[PDB]
Amino acid sequence: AEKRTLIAVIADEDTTTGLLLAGIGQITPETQEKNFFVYQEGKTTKEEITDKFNHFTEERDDIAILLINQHIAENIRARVDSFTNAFPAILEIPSKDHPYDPEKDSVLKRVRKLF
Amino acid sequence: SGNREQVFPTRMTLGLMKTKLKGANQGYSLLKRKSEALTKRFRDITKRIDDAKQKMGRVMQTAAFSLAEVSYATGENIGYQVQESVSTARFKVRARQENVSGVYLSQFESYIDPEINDFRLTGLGRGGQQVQRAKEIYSRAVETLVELASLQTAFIILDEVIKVTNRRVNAIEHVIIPRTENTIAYINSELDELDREEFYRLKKVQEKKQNETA
Amino acid sequence: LTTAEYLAYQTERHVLTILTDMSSYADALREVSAAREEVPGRRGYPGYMYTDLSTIYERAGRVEGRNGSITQIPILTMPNDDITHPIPDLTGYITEGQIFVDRQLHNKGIYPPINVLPSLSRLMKSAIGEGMTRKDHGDVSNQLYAKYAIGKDAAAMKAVVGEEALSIEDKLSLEFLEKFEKTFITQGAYEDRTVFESLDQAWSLLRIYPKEMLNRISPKILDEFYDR
Amino acid sequence: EPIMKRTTLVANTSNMPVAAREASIYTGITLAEYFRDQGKNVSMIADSSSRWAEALREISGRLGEMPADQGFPAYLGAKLASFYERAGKAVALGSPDRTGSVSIVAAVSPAGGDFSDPVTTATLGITQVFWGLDKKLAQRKHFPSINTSVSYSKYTNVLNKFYDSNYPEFPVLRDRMKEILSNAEELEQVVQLVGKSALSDSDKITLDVATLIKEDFLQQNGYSTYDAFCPIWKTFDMMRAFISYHDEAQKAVANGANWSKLADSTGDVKHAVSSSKFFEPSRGEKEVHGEFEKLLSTMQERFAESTD
Amino acid sequence: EPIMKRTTLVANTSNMPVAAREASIYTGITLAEYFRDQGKNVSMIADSSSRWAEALREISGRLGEMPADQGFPAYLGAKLASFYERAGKAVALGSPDRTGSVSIVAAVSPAGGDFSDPVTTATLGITQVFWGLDKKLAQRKHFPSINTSVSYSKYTNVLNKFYDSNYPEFPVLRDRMKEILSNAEELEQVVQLVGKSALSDSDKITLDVATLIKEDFLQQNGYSTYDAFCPIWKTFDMMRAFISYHDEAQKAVANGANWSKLADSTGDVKHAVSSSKFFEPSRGEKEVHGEFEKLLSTMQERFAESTD
Repeated sequence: AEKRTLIAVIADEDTTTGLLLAGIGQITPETQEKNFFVYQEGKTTKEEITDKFNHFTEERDDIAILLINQHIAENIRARVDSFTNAFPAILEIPSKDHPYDPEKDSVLKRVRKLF
Repeated sequence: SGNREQVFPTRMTLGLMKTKLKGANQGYSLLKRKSEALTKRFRDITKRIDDAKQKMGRVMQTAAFSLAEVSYATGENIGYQVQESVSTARFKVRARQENVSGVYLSQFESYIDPEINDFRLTGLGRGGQQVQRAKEIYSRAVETLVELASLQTAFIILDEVIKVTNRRVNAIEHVIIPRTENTIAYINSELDELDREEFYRLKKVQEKKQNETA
Repeated sequence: LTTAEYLAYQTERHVLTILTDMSSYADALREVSAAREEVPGRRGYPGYMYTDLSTIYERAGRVEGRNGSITQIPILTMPNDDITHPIPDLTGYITEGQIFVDRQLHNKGIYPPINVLPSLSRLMKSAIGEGMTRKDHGDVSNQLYAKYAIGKDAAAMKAVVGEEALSIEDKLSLEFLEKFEKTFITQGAYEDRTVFESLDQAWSLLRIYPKEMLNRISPKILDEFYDR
Repeated sequence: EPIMKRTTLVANTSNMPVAAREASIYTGITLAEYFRDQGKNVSMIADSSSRWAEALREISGRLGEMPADQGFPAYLGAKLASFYERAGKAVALGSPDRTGSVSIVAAVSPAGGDFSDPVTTATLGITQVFWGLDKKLAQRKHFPSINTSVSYSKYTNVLNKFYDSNYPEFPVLRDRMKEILSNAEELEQVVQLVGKSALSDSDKITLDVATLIKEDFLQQNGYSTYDAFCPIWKTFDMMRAFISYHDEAQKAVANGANWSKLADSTGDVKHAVSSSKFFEPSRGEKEVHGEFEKLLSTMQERFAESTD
Repeated sequence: EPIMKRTTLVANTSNMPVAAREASIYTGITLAEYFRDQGKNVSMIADSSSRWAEALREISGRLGEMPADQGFPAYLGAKLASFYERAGKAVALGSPDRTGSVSIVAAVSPAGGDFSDPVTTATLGITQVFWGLDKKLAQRKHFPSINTSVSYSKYTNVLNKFYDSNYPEFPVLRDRMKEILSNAEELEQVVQLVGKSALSDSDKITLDVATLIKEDFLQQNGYSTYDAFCPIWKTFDMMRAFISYHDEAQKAVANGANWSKLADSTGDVKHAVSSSKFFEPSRGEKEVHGEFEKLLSTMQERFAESTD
């Protein structure tokens, strides 16, 4: 597919999004879009988070990972639905300011179920 | 009893049945051992996922502490400036396909392009140190993501292969073998029995007429 | 068989009897049985073919008193490459083991094309010993059979998992199978390997593996014959 | 000159009674023997020999004699053995000494079964050369549709002296071609249910070389001006060309040359070796053999270039 | 009036003399012919013509006749054809002019359930209607257990005149149901292997509609007050309801709805269509038709409501 930089959706902590951007991040020049989707906890709507997840994993088409920064706790159903396909996005749940226990990880849950 | 393919019974169909049965048996062995190899690799990948995820918390919190050190050095919260200063992707994922155990799994490699350095010229040297630390952390996370993608693809492939193997061994073989048994035991034996009866009647009439003439 | 029996059991000779194309003999049986008004049996062959083949085959072996022996090697052609055919079925039911000449092994340009895997000798134990042939004979035979089977199924898997996915067992087994089917099984039509020469070739070919990997052979033999 | 000047024909049909059907090929083989007695090399074609066997079966049923197998007389094997053995290179009876030869080219016909019928079963043990039909190839309209797995010719060892005097590499080339076909056949059998993903470069080369062979060497339309009659030297030249292609590709991928790229880079050579069958044999052995030598040199140099 | 007043019986228990079975069938068919000659549309029921066939087989075996397929007489097929040909709507002999019928409906009993025996095959080539039953359905208490895959009727084309006269949409609906059942069978025969996943919403609708059909339209308990006799108008109405349900579901899903969410949101409609078979025919044609119109209207309103 089209090799793209890893997406960044961080609603549980914007510090993780800031660190990921300081690592590297890309903004679409012509479309004025941006891979970064930093969301303040308690300020971004859960519907808005699901819409961003759909616009990144389901709408945008490329080859890239998509970090969640443990913000998928409220959007666990959407995370499970999007995890049905490994492309065009691969989900991940990096440890945010709130530590990311492996219990809530969808991939870890699937691995434990297949154990 | 069991099931049959509703095919007309003839010895040509019997030949097709035995060749299909031996093909099914060799396919059963082939896909069974292929699934064994795939599940060995899959157990390897899933334990790799386990330890990578448990170390992921540690590496991400170390990166977060590096970011906090950068913030302490700069005093202000450089998060907004970093978010607004993004211009182009400095870190890219190289989506290339592998051949792990005959499966075309796709992994990701790191395109670290130093020429971009869009956010590398902003803030104090702690900014550069945190950029390097977060780049290492992002490389580790990219390795973890590639391993997770491989795990998902291999899980799908192994599930499909195991489903096909079990489905064949429980339906296709368990119907072809009764199909061949039906063919032989019912039809070939009964046709031979009718042939035997007809020729025995022919022998009886021939010998009785010869006996009366003699 | 009358000549062989006379020679072995009256002149005390060791006679090897070779019968060629038993399938033609079975066809002749069919023709003569149908010459008289006789009901045909399975696949047209006479119903007593078992008894006739028993009579032909049992005219063999060592007997009490007389110092001679009869060794019989009947050769037959499979009408449709099937074991279930009456001729090979009854021959296997009467004789001891069999030797398989393989169609694919013949097409691959290897002579003599004996397929080792489906061929066994039911009385090989008595032919093996210390004074009989050589001491290492049985263990070398078993090790060769095991290594050849491993090479064969690894070669079958070649097209499923790829070469790199195989273990060192399978790499050495592919090398052993190639050298085996090209030098050991492959024998010149006018080339006479004596049994000790054959064992030496089997050792030089089995020396591919380290002594650890030779599981089917006892260490008492490895400490004697591996190092030469 | 008309072939009829070199031909006499027996024209028994289905309307003709069973006795004439039985005696037709006996008359034909007696004519062939008579012309062989003059030193002439005679070929005898007995089309639908299975119909001869059916005539024997019908005569037996009329007589009421008990048959064998399913319905056929037990002496079928003996009579076909005698009829086939009436052929053979022979020294004429009288003087001066002569050397004729009658070659039986007999046609069996399937009756739903391919080889389970008694006539083919006897013929396989009797005849020395067998060209068995490939039903799958006929289903795909591949002609000639003979099977290369079950057909056999035992004269391959006898013809060694003929080959050593004219085409010394012919036996080994034929053996290598048969090996390639068999290996690719087993590989196709194992890949139909798996997929070509896991096959190595050597396996892919074997499969595609055998496909090229099946589609451009074994296949003959028999109607076009080219390859209506492919002479022995043209056949040998294309044999060595195809084997050169195969082993050149194998040696090239023995190095680091990816065969996916190699096929695209040597598509010109593949097309050349495929179209070698389009050479007109009427041009004479000299110039067409020169053409084949040019093709071989071009193949070798192109593969050498593409290896690096 | 008591239904026995129009029914006469001819009987032979299995242990009663075997030779009388032929006499029983012949006397039954000639009674039917006699009552056809009176203008009555008589219908003759033969409980098992296979019993007659094996009685003929036993007579032949006692006589020592040469057996046909598994012992039966060689004239069995001709005998069955001659017997069956006596059926048919006809103008009776003499005056006053009147038109009768015979309408032979005979069952056969294949040995082991295999339809390849000579009696069934002979009967199949003679009868214009085939009502083959399935052991698997009957073992699961699914009755009449008819096998819609193999069963056929050649009178569908000739009956189009009556259909257009009375129920013009009857043929269209029956072909719709036949195609739905065939599609469902062809999806089922692969879904046991590839699993229920990777199945389109339209395919799932077809599967669910056809399993509803098999459970609640083809099934007819018979031993109940409601399914003892389904009049022609009620059967036409039930086909209309089932086909309309399938069409509404397919249209609603094709218009954006997903089948999984829709099925639970309209399960009451599916249950109503399911219980539509419970309508009592004794309630009158007008009342049952009003009930069916109400069911169709309520179903359409519910499918509009779920459409949103």
